[PDB]
This record gives sequence, C-alpha cells and structure tokens, in this order.
Amino acid sequence: ENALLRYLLDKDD
Amino acid sequence: PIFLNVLEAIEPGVVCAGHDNNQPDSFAALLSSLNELGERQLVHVVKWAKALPGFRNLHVDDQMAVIQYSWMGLMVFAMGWRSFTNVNSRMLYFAPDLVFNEYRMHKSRMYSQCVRMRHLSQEFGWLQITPQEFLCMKALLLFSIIPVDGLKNQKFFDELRMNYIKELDRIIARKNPTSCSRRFYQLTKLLDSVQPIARELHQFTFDLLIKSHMVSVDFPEMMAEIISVQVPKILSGKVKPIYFHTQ
Ligand SMILES: C[C@]12CC[C@H]3[C@@H](CCC4=CC(=O)CC[C@@]43C)[C@@H]1CC[C@@H]2O
Repeated sequence: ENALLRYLLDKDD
Repeated sequence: PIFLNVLEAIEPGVVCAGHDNNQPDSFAALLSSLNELGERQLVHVVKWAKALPGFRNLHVDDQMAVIQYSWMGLMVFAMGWRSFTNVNSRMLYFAPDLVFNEYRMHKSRMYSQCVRMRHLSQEFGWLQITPQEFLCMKALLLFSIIPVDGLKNQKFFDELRMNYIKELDRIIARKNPTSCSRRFYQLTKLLDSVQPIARELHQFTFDLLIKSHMVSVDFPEMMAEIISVQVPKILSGKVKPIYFHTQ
C-alpha cells in the first residue's frame, strides 16, 4: 500500500 | 481523430530535474538528480494516466499496479524521444537541466545502460517514428508489464490493452498491406526493446537503493518505496513484461 502514490491517484487537483 | 486528440491533449510538458549544472559532475549529484527527476516525472505520469481513455475503468489496485511496474519503461521511452527531437540522439536529454554527454554517462556508472538508451533514441530517427506513433506507443507501454499471477480484474486490463494496440495499428494504417505489416512489425520490435533496458535499470536502481547510504545518493519518498517493494517483484520474476515477439 503506497500511500503517497495512492493519494496522487485519488486527488483531483 | 478522437483518440489521438486526447493523447495529444494530455501529453505532459517539460519537467526539470533541479540539477545544479554550475557544480562539477559527481556520481552522487548526478544520480540524486536523476532520482528527483524520477519522482517529479512520476507525479506527471499519474496525472496523465488518469486522463487516458479507459484507464479509470481498471480496478484502483490495478491502476496502482500498472503505474508502479511500468514507469521505468514509459520514462525511458519518453526520454529517448526527447533526445531524438531535441539533440538528434547525440546526448541523453533527461531534462533541460540534465543532459548527459559521454562524460556524464561514464561518471553515472551507467555507461552501458546509457549506450542502450541512446541506441533506442537513434531508432526513432532510423525508423522515422512520427509524433503520433510515439504517443500511441507510449500509452501502450503503460499496459505492457503485469504480475504473472494476473491483476485484480484481468479482463478489463486485457480489453484496454487490446484497444490501445488497435489504436496503434490504425495510426499506422499505405494502400499496400506489406507496408503496414512491415511497419507494425518494426514498431512492436521497438516497444519490445524497451523492456530489457528497463530491466537493467531496475537492477541498477535496486542495487543503488540497497547501498545508497554508502554512496551519498538520495532517493525521494515514492521512488524509495516503489524500488523496495514493487521493483523486487519484477527482478524476482513475479511481474513480467508483455512481449509482442518471442525473446
Ligand atoms: C532509476 C533512476 C532514477 C530515475 C531515472 C532512471 C534512468 C531513466 C530515467 C529517465 C527519465 O527521463 C526520468 C528519470 C529516470 C526514470 C534512473 C536509473 C538509476 C536511478 O536510480
């Protein structure tokens, strides 16, 4: 579970 | 040309490495700058991938997986293209502020790998690869490396990959079948050629991560995690490239 990468995938920005 | 319109529209712009060119070259500074460049480009690869036709219909864990496995190949291929278009493959154009001449290829301790990457760059010239062929090929590289035990929803991945192959074929289609056939053959061979390069770089970066403390090479957050968890799955044979031709 790569949290930072998942965050980039999940964020719209 | 809906598909090409999209790929053109979503294509990332210029990414700088943040390298200080005013300082003399060193293995540590060059590799630390390459690592930071990888982190920066990964951010752009995620934003791009999210915008690719059909990508979001993949299971979210599979989106994560294809990104984590394919980034090296994708980035090498794009760098080969930049090198071709900006400096006719004379040097490796990693970024506007990180252009490798032969001295840097030597100092980086990646000379042989750099040779292969420059050969790749030259192929874009030798084959007269069009900007549109480049875009379709690059998109296909995202869908060219997966676990041997398959993904969470393999069927959706298979369908997506199929459609990206079809779009490449369309962009090649020449009222003479032999011309399109030779061309598809050439471009699939070129795509295959990325994988052994990416694998040598996978080994190099993993070995470097393992000893990074001993050589003063910094690895940013995402790169360090990916290279310690995901890259070993490639090196151990759990995750393998999808080849067109039998190697
Ligand atoms: C992985 C790596 C950092 C990221 C580099 C990679 C070489 C290929 C490459 C080309 C790019 O244009 C982005 C950075 C990357 C993806 C480097 C090889 C060793 C170093 O640790």
